[PDB]
Amino acid sequence: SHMGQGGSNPKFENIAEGLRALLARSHVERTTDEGTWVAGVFVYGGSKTSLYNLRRGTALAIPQCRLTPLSRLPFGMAPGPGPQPGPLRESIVCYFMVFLQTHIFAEVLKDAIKDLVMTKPAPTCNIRVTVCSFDDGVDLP
Amino acid sequence: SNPKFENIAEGLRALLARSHVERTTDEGTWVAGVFVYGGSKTSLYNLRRGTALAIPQCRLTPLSRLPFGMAPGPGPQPGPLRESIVCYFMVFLQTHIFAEVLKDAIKDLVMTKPAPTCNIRVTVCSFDDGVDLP
Ligand SMILES: O=C(O)c1cncc(C#Cc2ccccc2)c1
Repeated sequence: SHMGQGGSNPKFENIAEGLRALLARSHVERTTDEGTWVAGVFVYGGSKTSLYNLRRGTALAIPQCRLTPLSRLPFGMAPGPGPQPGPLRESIVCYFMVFLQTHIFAEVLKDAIKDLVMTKPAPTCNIRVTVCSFDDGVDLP
Repeated sequence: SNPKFENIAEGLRALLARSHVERTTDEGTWVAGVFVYGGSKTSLYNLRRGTALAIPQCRLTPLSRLPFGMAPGPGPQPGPLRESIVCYFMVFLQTHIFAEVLKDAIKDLVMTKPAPTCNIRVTVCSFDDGVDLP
């Protein structure tokens, strides 16, 4: 497999390769004739840098998906202090979302991310992922 | 101090007052939500501020940007990271039944306003395993 100068590849390139290997095990539909964005994977935690690398690598591995930027999560129970109402207060935990056209491919991608990050050192192995569904889809522009 | 955000919150509260469904659970997990997008960046921001005031039981992301969808024609598709000018935010909720109520309330609220507010779109979403908000 390809190796960059000095015998190393960037982390996001190695994520893309690892995702490609895992996804190759599952020959599931990634697209529909309707082309609606009805499924997704919600990815969070770890660290901003680890999510940055995972986001870039997911994009490289999967042309059939669409990704949000990195952003931040609000708190759960008992938000931290701030001048704004509690629902708005931002934690330091980051997230991004992947939009997908099929529910099964969201499940396969969720499992692939979980399997991949378990092989990486902290904080990357602390990344969390859940499938999500959009009842009416998201009409991406 | 912020009459604009408080007016939006009052309009939302009036719509939400017609329902009495549970907004919280003993489990306290964030298993549903509403995904709100379009309009304009500023109108979405204003709606987000009003929602925070009307619904203490929810949690909100900041605004962010949507990627593109499919391009018509045979030409190139956008790369997965390409960002559009269309923004979104997410509302996290502890019950799906209240997510459905909030989605209906937002739809009813924004359709009373001029563009671009009335162009805001909303869908219920669900998280299979929940989101462990910190
Ligand atoms: O002006 C904005 O940017 C904006 C954004 N989102 C929602 C609203 C509203 C309302 C509203 C509707 C009925 C009664 C009271 C308030 C306004």
